[PDB]
Amino acid sequence: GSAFCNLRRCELSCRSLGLLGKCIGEECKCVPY
Repeated sequence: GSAFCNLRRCELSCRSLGLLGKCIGEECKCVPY
């Protein structure tokens, strides 16, 4: 698996929010760091 999504790019979908972003596999979460 682990195709198309970079966790580094999910981070920056989610950090704009005061969170972390965590896209392990291909499924992005944002998380209260």
